[PDB]
Amino acid sequence: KIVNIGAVLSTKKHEQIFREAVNQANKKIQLQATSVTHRPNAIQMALSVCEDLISSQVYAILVSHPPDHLTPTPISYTAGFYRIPVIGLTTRMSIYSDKSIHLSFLRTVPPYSHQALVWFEMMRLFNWNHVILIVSDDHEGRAAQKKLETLLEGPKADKVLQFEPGTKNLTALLLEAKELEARVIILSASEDDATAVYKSAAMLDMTGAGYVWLVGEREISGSALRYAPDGIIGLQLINGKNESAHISDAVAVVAQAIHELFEMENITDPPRGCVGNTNIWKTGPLFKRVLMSPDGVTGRIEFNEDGDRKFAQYSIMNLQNRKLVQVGIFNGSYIIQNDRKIIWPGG
Amino acid sequence: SPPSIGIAVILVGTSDEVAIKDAHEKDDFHHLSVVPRVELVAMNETDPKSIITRICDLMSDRKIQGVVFADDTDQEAIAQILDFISAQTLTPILGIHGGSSMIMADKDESSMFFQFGPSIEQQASVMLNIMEEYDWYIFSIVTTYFPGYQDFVNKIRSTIENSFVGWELEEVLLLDMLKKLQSPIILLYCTKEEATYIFEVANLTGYGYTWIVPSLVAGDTDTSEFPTGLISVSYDEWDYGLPARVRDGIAIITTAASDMLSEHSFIPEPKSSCYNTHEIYQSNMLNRYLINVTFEGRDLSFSEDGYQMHPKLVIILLERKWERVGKWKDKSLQM
Repeated sequence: KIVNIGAVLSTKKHEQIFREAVNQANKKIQLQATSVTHRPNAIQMALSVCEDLISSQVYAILVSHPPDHLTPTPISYTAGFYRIPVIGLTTRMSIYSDKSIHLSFLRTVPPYSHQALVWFEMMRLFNWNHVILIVSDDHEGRAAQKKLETLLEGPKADKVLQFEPGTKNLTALLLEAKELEARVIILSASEDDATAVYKSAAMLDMTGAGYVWLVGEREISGSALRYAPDGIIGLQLINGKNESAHISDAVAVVAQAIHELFEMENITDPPRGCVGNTNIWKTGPLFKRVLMSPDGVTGRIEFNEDGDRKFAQYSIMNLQNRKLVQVGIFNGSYIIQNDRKIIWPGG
Repeated sequence: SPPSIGIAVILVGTSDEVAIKDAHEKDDFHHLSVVPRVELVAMNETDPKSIITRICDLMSDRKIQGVVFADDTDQEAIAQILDFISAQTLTPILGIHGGSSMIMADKDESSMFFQFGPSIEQQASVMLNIMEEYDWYIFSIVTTYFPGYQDFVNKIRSTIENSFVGWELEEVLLLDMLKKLQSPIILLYCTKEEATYIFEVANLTGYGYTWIVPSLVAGDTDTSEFPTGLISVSYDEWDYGLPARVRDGIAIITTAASDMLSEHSFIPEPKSSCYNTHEIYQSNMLNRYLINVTFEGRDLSFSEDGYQMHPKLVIILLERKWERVGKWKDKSLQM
């Protein structure tokens, strides 16, 4: 039987790698590749998954978010009607960890919320037992709050202050950080949100000596880096935005998992098109259970209970003289510092 | 005088289209600043492409101001799709039956999708009110990692933390898919697939202990491991037929549009199509009117997250045999 594996990738250069990865993966079943680019209008993307992917009887769809405005939701929802497993490769927003909405989603990347797992260790590495946690009243920010809170719970150290996304003037919040005797500050915002905090903090003298700014990847990215304060510590997912390596790895994953699934018995054929197939792929949930349950280009490939990637390292970054330096690397459990010395805000 | 707005009432295998037509076509929405022009569409194909290519085609031919969706399935993926549709066309959709009403917490910021149904916190409140009636102040909770899990536990522990009466929460368990503990009243919270495996122990049950789960466990009440005497919270799917809900959804869209025009002297321009996009402020204004619609005295407001503020909830007992034993209106239990 021909088992086709679908993909929604960035451009033709990447769909090339995917069909080449399927090619170098066929070494009873033959695997064939069916791939498309994203459609900038997401309704038509939902119909393109029906007419170009599920119309080919797909066993799993992989989806790359390109370097904004294109989300995997149109593919997750459509394929999520049946439960054809969808393997994201790039997007890290924690909305995709909620299994009660995204019903057959795995991703070879950790969500942004999981970066709290590093700051925990920073605290345990610097004896920071009292933090002020500044986050956007957003699903992603509170995702960071929730996981930082639970791994702190062994939340007195956690003093949270919320701001509504799109708030330009944040003098009130940071003024309250001053009233709370703020020293170490963790922030979880979007790029243009983090920018707002950054400017508000450099105008009441909240970035100088005595302050520690601990921060994830989005806050040290794009627009936010330009105005990010001198001495801030950020994060950076290794092999994160490398779409190729994730295509190659996830193709290896679905290959091994296709073998393991055909080793089982009573595996039905996926639906052939959307119009007419109102019923669910019977052997879908089992196949994803196989996918969630090796070694690869990006690292130790393994998923947690939601299908999110486990065992991922972060480039630990410090902004020295308005330039990002790697002061260390997060093993995946322990956190290791390299030769370079760390500089705090002020010095 | 009152302008007409186009509401699509889409019925997916939802007989009978006659009883639904006749019920609303006598509601005189004059005495409103806006009156509805309803166009039903009966469909048999319930897949993402068919639903999408129905909504979009209806938008491009007629001027569609609101969509009312009723379903005959237990497929939650319906709701997400329509909430995904809602947001990308900024046109209101109300999921009033079936999978369109399977409550979807945590959905799109841009969404205008609202469901006839309750939140996890609301039915938890109904549970603890059942106990307050018959004085079961000693209970447990047993939960899986399935989402909304903590929100449920959170709601229980909160309503009794902020109280003076002597609530005694015994043990709070979090299964994986295994320990023994003895409480007379429990609160099970999980999926109906995982519930049967959990219910498979000491068919713990069957002697002097009652068990109480919500709509998440009762599921399709018209469909071995389940205890006899199980008490559940569920939406009123007995004395509130599809005609009554189609008509209520119509009333909500029509009243929202009317209140907006009687205050702002205009209602939103219907959406050109799905393919085109270019030519947000109008959508959010109507959203504000949509979630605060008072009709027939009856308060039909919505939460900003997409569920009703006051759903018609019923307390059911488990022969076959789920049977209503109580009703919940506002904050009271008539059992």
